[PDB]
Amino acid sequence: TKFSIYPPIPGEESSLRWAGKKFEEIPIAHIKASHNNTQIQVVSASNEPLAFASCGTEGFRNAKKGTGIAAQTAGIAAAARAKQKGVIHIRVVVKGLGPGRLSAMHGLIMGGLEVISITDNTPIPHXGCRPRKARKL
Amino acid sequence: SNEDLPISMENPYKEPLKKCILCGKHVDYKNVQLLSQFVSPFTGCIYGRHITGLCGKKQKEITKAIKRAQIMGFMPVTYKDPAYLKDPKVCNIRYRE
Amino acid sequence: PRYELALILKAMQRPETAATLKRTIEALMDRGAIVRDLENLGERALPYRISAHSQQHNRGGYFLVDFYAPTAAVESMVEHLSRDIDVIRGNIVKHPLTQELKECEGIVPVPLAEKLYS
Amino acid sequence: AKHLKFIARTVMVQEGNVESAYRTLNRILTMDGLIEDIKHRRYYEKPCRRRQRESYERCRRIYNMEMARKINFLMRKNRADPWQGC
Amino acid sequence: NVESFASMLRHSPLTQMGPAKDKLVIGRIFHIVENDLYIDFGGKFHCVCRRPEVDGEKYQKGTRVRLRLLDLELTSRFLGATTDTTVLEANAVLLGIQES
Amino acid sequence: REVLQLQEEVKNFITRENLEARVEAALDSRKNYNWAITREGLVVRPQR
Ligand code: FES
Repeated sequence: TKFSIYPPIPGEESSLRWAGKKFEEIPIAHIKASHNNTQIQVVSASNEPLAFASCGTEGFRNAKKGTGIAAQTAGIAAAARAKQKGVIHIRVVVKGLGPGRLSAMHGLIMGGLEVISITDNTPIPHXGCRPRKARKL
Repeated sequence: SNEDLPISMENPYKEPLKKCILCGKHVDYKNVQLLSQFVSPFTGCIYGRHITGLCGKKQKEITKAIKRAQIMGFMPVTYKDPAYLKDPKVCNIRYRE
Repeated sequence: PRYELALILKAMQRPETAATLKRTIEALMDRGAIVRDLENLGERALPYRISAHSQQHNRGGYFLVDFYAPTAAVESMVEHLSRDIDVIRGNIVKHPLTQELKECEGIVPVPLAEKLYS
Repeated sequence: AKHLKFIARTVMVQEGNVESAYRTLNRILTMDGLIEDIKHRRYYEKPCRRRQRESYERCRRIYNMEMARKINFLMRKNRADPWQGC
Repeated sequence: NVESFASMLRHSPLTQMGPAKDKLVIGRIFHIVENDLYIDFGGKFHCVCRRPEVDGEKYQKGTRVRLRLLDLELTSRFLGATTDTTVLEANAVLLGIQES
Repeated sequence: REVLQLQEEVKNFITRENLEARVEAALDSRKNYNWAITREGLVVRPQR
């Protein structure tokens, strides 16, 4: 069968499986890529937390937290604590356009996890709160 | 005077005006299958007329129909309903790989 | 005028759904409406989660009621539906079949000069 | 928040190629205008400024589309010289 | 009994053809530049067609060919112009060679 | 002509007497407003 980039829809009968688990059962790696920090949490399909790592918890401080290599290190740390709990395949949900948006996913792979999907959940208000005024630089 | 002189009349070879795919059809907010053909599969964003090929009148009806259907409980806002992903692709937009 | 009531009902068994429709159609008649037809669009998953009357809903029964009523009945009916606990979401619109579609010859081109001038 | 998850803005990875999956997602969000929308939303753009930029963006597209049409039309004669020496 | 111009024009093949779009016409190659064939088909302007890949050597000066016409004169008016820009050539698609 | 057409339709209009029968007659049926359009302007009715 040809490859579909569209995820399997829950309730339909798909043939795709990962270690005998359906798409709806794969744990989720939630990456919050901010401009000055990156936070990574791996949770189960039932919303059970399994591992958490951020650049701040990995000994990065101030502007060093807002780097790709800092997020990559946080991903490796979250992968290690998650792999101990039985995680191999993860669904990645990244919100934000920070520097650790892509690098945080690299660290998850180097840590022994297999990414089966990528989801963006960057909050976009449909009209929402007034942002801060423009900067004069 | 002269029989061979040109005669005044309307262009007999004139071709009909172009029509959008929905010209002459009623656009109902309950017809979510039709409306879903004009929104992004991944983001639910309504396509501009340069992608849908619709005229101003039908582009407006589709937009108003989508907005009505969304908030009345007939259509999702943030994504195209997956049931309608295999419908005819009438939009000039290429996405995947 | 002629109106169309788009009615989403709480997912219930056949007996309670019929009682809700009867109770809803009788409310229309009590306000002077002449009910023309009742159409079942089927039970389906909602496009998103809807909270109504201290409950969360993921499925609903979609119904249509075509009816004529005085202009003052719409305001009273909208208020009636807001208090019925078995109604998830109800909207009253002017019936689409009343609006007659005007004929279109086609797509007349727009002069480019007007675009930048405008 | 009330919609189903893992449908919107979701791309599946093929053969472990996460870089190509990320590029496809970034292309999707770019084409739909989400990336530019997120960026413009970091600081409040004032209505007089938003209208001015939208007017500039719409007029630049027309001029670029019209200048492309002219170049395409006037490139038909780019063939070799048929009357060389005259 | 001298024929008038109005009479010549009414009964001319070019007048009788009507619109030129999607009309099959017979052309004659009069000038060739590498793989560019210059073909006159009875109109004001010639058309320029690239030598077909198959039987390219059969197309020589004087060879009569079949064309599908698109426009007798390629012209367009561009923004900010008072007149039309013309490239002084017709638009036609070369189908093949005419044989008896 | 519009009054005649309207006079026949009123025979099928819902009433307090026939309300229960029409309510049940609707729960058994299904009305589908869904259809799709093609690049050629042709309607593609649903597979039901
Ligand atoms: S072209 Fe006629 S309604 Fe769109």
